[PDB]
Amino acid sequence: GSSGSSGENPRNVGSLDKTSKNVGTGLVGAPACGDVMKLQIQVDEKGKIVDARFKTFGCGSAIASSSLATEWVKGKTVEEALTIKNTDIAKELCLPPVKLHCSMLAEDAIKAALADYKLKQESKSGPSSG
Ligand SMILES: [Zn+2]
Repeated sequence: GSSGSSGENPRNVGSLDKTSKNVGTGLVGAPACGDVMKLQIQVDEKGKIVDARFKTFGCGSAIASSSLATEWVKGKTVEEALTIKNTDIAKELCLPPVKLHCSMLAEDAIKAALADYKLKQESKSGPSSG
């Protein structure tokens, strides 16, 4: 419910150097539920995900979907992740139709990661700094 409890600490939650390029950054939260899913994966020279970190803030459904998602990107390549869909996730966690926002949240995070990382590969410098 609204009153978020403090406990059941997550696992493997440690954002990566967002100041680098080899590691993309994907942050996707929920406007209604009010969540903050910060995903970050480190891509090697070959283009394979060697490191993956997820950080969810809000409802559990989000923390779970992520923890599981970020675990699927590990060992896989940026290309593979792009294939990863939310439908499967929702089923894996077996979340209700009310906590769907989370399911999609995971996928959105994954892509944002690889994508953002690619943007730097295609454009070293640009008019935007952010
Ligand atoms: Zn939520």
